[PDB]
Amino acid sequence: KIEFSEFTVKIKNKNNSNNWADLGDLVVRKEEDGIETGLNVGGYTATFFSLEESEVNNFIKAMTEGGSFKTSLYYGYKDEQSNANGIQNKEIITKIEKIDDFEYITFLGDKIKSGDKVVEYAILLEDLKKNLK
Repeated sequence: KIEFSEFTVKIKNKNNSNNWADLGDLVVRKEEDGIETGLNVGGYTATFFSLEESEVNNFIKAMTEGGSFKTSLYYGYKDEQSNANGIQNKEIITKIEKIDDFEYITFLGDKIKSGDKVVEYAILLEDLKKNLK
C-alpha cells in the first residue's frame, strides 16, 4: 500500500505581515512506526512533527485531500511555543487553498510565544500528491 521512503518538499508560511513566505525544506520520512517530519532552513534542522502508524493513512489522506491526522509529537518552527519541548497528540487539520490559482495544502501550527497568532503553513499540493500518491 505505502510506496514511499524519504522525500523532501518546500513549505511556505504566513509571515508576521500575514503573507505566505518561503520558509524551507520539509523532509518527509517513513519509519517502522509511523512517520517523522523534519524542518531544514538554510541553518536550522530539527524534527518537525511525527506520527504513529495508526495515523499514517489519515496523514496520507489529509496531506493529499485534506482531513486531519494526529501527531505523536509536534515541535514546529522556532516561533512556536511547542518548539521548546513539543506537545504530544496534536491534531493537525489541513485544507486546500489556491495561492496563484495553484493549489496548496494549508494547515495551522501552535500559539506563538502572541495569544492566538497561530502560524499557518503551506506546501504545494502537487508535491505531496506526487510522493504520497
